[PDB]
Amino acid sequence: EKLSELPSAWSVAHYVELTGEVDSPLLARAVVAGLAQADTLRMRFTEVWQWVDDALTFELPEIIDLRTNIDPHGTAQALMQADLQQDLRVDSGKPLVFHQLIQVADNRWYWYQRYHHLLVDGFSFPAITRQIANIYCTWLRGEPTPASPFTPFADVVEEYQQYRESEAWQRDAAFWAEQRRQLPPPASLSPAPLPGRSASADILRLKLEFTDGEFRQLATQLSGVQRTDLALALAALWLGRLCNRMDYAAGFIFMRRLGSAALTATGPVLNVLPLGIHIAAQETLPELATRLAAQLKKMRRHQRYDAEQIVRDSAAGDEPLFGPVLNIKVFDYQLDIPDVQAQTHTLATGPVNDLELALFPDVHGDLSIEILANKQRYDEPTLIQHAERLKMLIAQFAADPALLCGDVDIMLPGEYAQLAQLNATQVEIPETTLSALVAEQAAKTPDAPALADARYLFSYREMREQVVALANLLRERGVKPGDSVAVALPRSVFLTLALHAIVEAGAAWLPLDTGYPDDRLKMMLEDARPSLLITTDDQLPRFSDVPNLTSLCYNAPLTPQGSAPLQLSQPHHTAYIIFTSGSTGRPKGVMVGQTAIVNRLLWMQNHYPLTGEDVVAQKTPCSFDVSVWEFFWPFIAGAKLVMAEPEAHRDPLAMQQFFAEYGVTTTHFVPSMLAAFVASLTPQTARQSCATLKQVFCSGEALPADLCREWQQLTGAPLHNLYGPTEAAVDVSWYPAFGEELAQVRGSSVPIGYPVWNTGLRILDAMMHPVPPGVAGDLYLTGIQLAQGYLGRPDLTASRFIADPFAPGERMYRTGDVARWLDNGAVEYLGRSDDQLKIRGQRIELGEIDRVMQALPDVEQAVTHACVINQAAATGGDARQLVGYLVSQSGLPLDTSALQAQLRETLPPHMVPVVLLQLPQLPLSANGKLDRKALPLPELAPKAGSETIIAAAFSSLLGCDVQDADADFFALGGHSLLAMKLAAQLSRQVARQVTPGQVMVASTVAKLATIIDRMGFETILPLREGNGPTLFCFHPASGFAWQFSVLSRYLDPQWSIIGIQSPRPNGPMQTAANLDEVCEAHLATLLEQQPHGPYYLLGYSLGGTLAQGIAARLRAREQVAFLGLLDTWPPETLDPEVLAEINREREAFLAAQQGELFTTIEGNYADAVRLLTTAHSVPFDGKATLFVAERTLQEGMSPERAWSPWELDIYRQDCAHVDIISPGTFEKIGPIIRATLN
Amino acid sequence: HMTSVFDRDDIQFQVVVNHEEQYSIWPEYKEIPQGWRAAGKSGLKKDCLAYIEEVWTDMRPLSLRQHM
Ligand SMILES: *P(=O)(O)OCC(C)(C)[C@@H](O)C(=O)NCCC(=O)NCCS[C@@H](CS(=O)(=O)NC[C@H]1O[C@@H](n2cnc3c(N)ncnc32)[C@H](O)[C@@H]1O)[C@@H](N)CO
Repeated sequence: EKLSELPSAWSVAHYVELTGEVDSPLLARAVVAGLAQADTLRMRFTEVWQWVDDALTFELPEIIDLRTNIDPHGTAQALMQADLQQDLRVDSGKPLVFHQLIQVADNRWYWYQRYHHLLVDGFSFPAITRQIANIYCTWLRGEPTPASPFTPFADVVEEYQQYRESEAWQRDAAFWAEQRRQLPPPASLSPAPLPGRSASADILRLKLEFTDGEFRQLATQLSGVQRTDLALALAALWLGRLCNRMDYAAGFIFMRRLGSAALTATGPVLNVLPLGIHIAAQETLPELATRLAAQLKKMRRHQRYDAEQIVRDSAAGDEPLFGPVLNIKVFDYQLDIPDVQAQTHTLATGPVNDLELALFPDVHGDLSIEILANKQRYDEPTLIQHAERLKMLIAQFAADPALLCGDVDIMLPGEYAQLAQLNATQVEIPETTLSALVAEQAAKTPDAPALADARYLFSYREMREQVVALANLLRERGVKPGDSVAVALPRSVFLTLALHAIVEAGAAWLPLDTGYPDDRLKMMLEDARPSLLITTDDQLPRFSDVPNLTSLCYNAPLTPQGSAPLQLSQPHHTAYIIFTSGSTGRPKGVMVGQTAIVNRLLWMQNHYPLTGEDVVAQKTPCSFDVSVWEFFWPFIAGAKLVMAEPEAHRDPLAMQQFFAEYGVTTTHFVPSMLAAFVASLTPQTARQSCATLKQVFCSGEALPADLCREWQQLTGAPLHNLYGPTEAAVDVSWYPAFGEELAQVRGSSVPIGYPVWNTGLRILDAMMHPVPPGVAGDLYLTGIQLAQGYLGRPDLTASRFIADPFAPGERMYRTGDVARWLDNGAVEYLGRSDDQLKIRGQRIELGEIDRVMQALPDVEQAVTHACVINQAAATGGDARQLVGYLVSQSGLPLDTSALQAQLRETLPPHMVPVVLLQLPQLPLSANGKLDRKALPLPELAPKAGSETIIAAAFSSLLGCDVQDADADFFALGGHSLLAMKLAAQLSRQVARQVTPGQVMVASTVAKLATIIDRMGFETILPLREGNGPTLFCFHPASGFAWQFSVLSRYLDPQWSIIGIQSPRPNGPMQTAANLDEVCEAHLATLLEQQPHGPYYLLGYSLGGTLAQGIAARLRAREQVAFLGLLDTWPPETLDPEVLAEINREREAFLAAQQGELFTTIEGNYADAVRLLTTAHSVPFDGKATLFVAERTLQEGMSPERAWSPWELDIYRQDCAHVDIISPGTFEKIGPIIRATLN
Repeated sequence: HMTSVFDRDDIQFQVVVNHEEQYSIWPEYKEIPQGWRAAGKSGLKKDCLAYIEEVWTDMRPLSLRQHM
């Protein structure tokens, strides 16, 4: 009654080949007698109780005579296998031993033996065999039966109990406790995870003798080194180098019983004990062998301590202590029976967890090895390959015994050829710049659409005119070739134009994120020292403090003066400077040259060709280097680029409306944002928005394969995985994330793939040596696409840009990424070797945050930890949030709220911990290594009428019932991605439109309810502020000129659009009971816009009445070159149908806007009809332009005769009186108007 | 969990220079890569880096200096 779980059923089997004259019945009786002598062989288990039954009997072995068989040998093998394939019932009341005598020839015998693994092991069964043989020979000489040399089962448990209560038990237990305390984690030659206890008894055996004679030379050069310790050192270095690990836990075979007590024992003896191995790259082989020999020498004095006890005290798993296990022991199988040669063959030694490596140096000096591998984790040819690695491993030390363990090369000659093939990316590109490419493409297609947004639309010629103009302005402000220009601009056409102009003048652009605090921006500007800052008028008060900084406000187009390129840009000039978080001091800027980004864009244009039918989206903020291929790549292929709305990259719905609006064919996504985007998608929304997407790219994070298959099924649009740091000119490697290559991905992440043009990937180890496939190593980047370096920081540059040992004179960039290459040559991202994190695509150094937080007043130390605050907030993507843990130097409370608000003045918004927690003492554990699993998570009131639903939504998404208002959505576990779904939910639960940016700027119940529950409502509506002539649009019956918003796109970019309207509080439409008091009231605002010069006017409905009525009023004063009328009729045509028409105008005006105090609309329609019933018209001596809705009323005296007593030209489209102003009609009217205004 | 050598301050590096006079750090126990030469500085990591800080003044590559 000493056991609980029932032991396994695997057994140890073998057979002895006897070549000679054998008397089989006497040998069988000798088997029975020998088995009878040992009292431990008779043992059973009752269930559980493991105990010896002395009443068990043994039966004579079966004698099979296969000499008359067609294949005696193979049939004997089939017999022994037939017994071996069957599992052994452990609870049976019969002995667990089986012997069998097989005869394959007159003089040859196969003596099959099998035991349960709790009876004997690989060391102790030849004792039983040898005693049986001794009885056999003794009987063959006529002497009686020899006695039993085997120790009885009582004396061995007496001795073991002595050891259990001995003073050595506590000493050994303490020793192995200290050993497993400093024991490194296990390693494995198989990339697969370490399973622990294995069930498979079928293993792979491989015997290999090295006839190269290298080991004999290495051993004869190292005379004092014991050959066993030398071969063992070679094996340890071999394992560590193949796994790319200097510290790893292997296993070593010891013995629980020693001396005669081991030679007279039947039960298990061998004791596999944990062995920690530390490889030193500076040590020689004799030093490793010596230190390891002393290590084993210390371990041998405590080897009597059982290993299952080390597991017991520790234990729940699952991972075992050691994967591979090294065996230096030799088992003596030989036995001397007169005139017959005996050879013990092995059939079953039992399951192997991972890998057993046995080393046998012979007396001749050569070396043999025996490999026992798991058939599921390994295969034979790979074992041959690793054995070859060990072979050249030995040869190198044999040639040079002074070789360091760090300079040894374990890579085969063919793998160097593979790496030479994969990194052979040489493609000859021309010496050129971005400005030359853009100018070339513009020379190709001048009239093609290039740049566009909600207001402007430029062709390539117009765009190049604006770029050259702004470049000449920058040059007039003193921007010389080689300088830098900082940029703080909202997303519009003028951001793109700004960057192109900066490049055009031979300068580099420095994108600034206005969300950052002023201290960080001022630091950046002090480091970069730009010649000029391009911003808007409202952001200039922020930078009025910055010393020695010229500014410039660029919000409107300039007068075009030629499109010719300035030819000031050189390939050696810096193209863009992007600051990233530094792990040591202040943030560092990445200077990326022209030729690098030229290679990047030209490659992206070759590998992913774009045409004039393509439409590229501008979604990426300028502070991210991804945007670099959005600002330029479409302009080197003839494609079209379209600006998104500000902070629309955070709203998936806004991205849907944007894609659908412009018909985007090419865009980008961060895997987290991709998950948050497909979360908003239903198949019909996917076919209504994502139907135009032909190419989608993902970079910045490990790309999940499941997300890619989901995106493929929901859209079908080709997805591509790209990889690269900022210091490598955007992206370095590429890999298909759709279709066939996607279906073959076994891992959880899509590989980063193959290198781009003129770029090389090098996965080295800790010793700067290239690693074999499947092995993790540090990633390094080479080639033309590397950055020029860190701006003004030689130390960080020389630290991060190092020497390249495989490319003489060239440099090499240390990414800090851990990766490996697969069987197809594709590189797979695995992780990081530093504290750098990519949170939802954002590059964040934890060291910076730590330093800033421990720079706070009264802070002994502080630790940043990224973690999932609420596990119910993980719908896909990166749900991690930053949490700061502070301890006070005084022991006094820190007031974490003020400390966080103080952190907001130094660190970027996304680098500020959402939660700051104060701890009595920083939770260490063992050696003071800061246990991050001991770090506690942060715990998870008006609640008025409207915000109750907000609290309900919070409780829905966070899974935490929120009774208290004024609760931060982020501190409860929420993040950006979840805030998007929150915005959708509230948007369908509230009539008003809710955006995730409103959750960003105000994170609370009360604040969100406060905000939730543009240009202006004044007389002047600045639809588009240009420079040249101005087209005035008059308000319809609604009194608002909003509906002309979709006209500004079709007009020439130099034009201005100012709509006049009626702000009901003291507005012209209500203060006038005479419908000319308002036609003359608008002259007070129109003549104070442009007093002199010709006039260009446009009106709709009532606005058209107000158009002609002012037209003649100005013709009785300057001139009116253009007066457009949109289905406008004279007041002479209180009618019954016109009220239905006006009602349609009102209905369609307010129903086109889903959102109060806007009831003034309903007033301006009342005031409209009250004024419309009083007829007013003037013959209007001049001429005008008229657009007529064909599907309107009858009367063949239609405007041609109806407006005759008031020269005109008419255009006819099929629409109602309401649709004539709709965007669908402006798709034709717009071009007509512009062509008329030329 | 690699913990790269260049991130470790417990080891001693040395300053190496190419033909473009671009400076870099390199492990002392390793052979200086072809096309690179020692600038006369070794020892602790932060020490070598602080050396590079004052020695490396003109970030431009040598071949682009005469053209400037
Ligand atoms: P909330 O306020 O958190 O809102 C979340 C959203 C998504 C709205 C917000 O975070 C957002 O808009 N994010 C966009 C972030 C972004 O576009 N970042 C630039 C992408 S990375 C860039 C260079 S980098 O230095 O910044 N990052 C390099 C770094 O990233 C890892 N990496 C890149 N590519 C990888 C692949 N394919 N697999 C695995 N890891 C990858 C590397 O470790 C590398 O060191 C670009 N050069 C990337 O193309």
